[PDB]
Amino acid sequence: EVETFAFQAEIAQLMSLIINTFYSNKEIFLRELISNSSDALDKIRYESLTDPSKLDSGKELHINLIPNKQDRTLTIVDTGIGMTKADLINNLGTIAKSGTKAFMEALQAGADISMIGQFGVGFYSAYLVAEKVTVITKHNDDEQYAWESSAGGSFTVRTDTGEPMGRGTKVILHLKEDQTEYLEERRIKEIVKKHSQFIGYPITLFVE
Amino acid sequence: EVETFAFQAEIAQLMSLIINTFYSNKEIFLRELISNSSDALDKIRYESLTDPSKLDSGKELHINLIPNKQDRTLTIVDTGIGMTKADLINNLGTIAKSGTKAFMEALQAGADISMIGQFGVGFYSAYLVAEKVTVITKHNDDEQYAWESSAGGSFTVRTDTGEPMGRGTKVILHLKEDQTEYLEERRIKEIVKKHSQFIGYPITLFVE
Ligand SMILES: CN(C)c1ncnc2nc[nH]c12
Ligand SMILES: CN(C)c1ncnc2nc[nH]c12
Repeated sequence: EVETFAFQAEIAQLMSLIINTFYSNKEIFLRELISNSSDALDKIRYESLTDPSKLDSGKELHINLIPNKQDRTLTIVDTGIGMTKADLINNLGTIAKSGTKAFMEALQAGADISMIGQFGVGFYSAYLVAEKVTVITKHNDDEQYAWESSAGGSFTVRTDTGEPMGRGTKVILHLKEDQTEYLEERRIKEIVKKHSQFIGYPITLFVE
Repeated sequence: EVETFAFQAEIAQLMSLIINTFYSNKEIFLRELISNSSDALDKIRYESLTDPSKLDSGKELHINLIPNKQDRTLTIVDTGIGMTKADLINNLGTIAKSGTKAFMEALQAGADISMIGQFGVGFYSAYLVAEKVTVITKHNDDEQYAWESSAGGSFTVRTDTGEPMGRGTKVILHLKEDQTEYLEERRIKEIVKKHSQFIGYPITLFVE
């Protein structure tokens, strides 16, 4: 069933910094997420070039944005490469120990938080707006897994079976109470237009 | 007693755009109001090199920011050139030397509300965050006056005797009920250091 792991101490730290530093520009989290999703989609397109079959698990390459106001969650969904259990656990297949260190080191010298994505660590900006993040992922070489954390220094990984999702990754944001603006359709289009306007993949925003 | 005026049509339209356009990046109002005070100050500093009895109503050339959570107001005070009765009506109530027209056409052709200062009408960015605005002002050549407007197409002007200020202008923003972040010390410092760090007069954030 559920394994719990500790974050490496540096990811714990950075996670803490994002949760606790006063920084009004919280919206940059979306860009960061949209920008992990594109990269993920680049990787599967890349691999399929030489191996057509990698798209048996789905030929469609795209990003959906799914707000749900009852659940108070904003789900960012791609049909990219996905993550094996190992990737999930490996920070997130991100180079996070070094990326974090450099990053905090750049934050000494006049970097502000929005540059997070420059360090391979954009993903953790989800915590600018989210109290808990669930990540569902399917990679072609592996089962479907749910990773999850409310920060606090730990994560869980369990296998996930309720709806097979084909191939790719769902990052579910359970929003903090004072951050429900990011479920508003005009708030979300405004963001995508302002930070993600030209991106190599179709972005669909679901309606309620 | 109290005189009531109509905004010149275009200004009425523009104030309507500021109030009604969906636009999340409201924090720039502070930048525009500060930069307005600084032009005021430049002016009195300039005028006073050829006539120094003009500083007779106050030598300090500074900007104050006074939040007040009871009244729900943020007030920007400068000890600048002030306005006469006439300057209030023309400068606040009519196109005057502003690029109102070019600003409104610009937003038609892709520009955005943050670029408002580029057109000399950035004072109306007050209406991003305020439901009502009162300007108390005092020029070396005139009485002290209160101008006021909750938009809806008109403004008032009366003499203001409760409270002589020497020389300059206070802009008091009665903040919308959901715009009270701009009363927070931490929020105010963030904004000034982001948009106003190079202003060339002391900017004092008063404490509550
Ligand atoms: C951040 N990260 C490690 C990711 N890896 C693979 N697919 C993803 N889709 C969103 N984020 C993804
Ligand atoms: C808006 N406007 C025309 C202004 N005129 C003179 N002094 C000012 N201080 C802040 N705004 C001012």
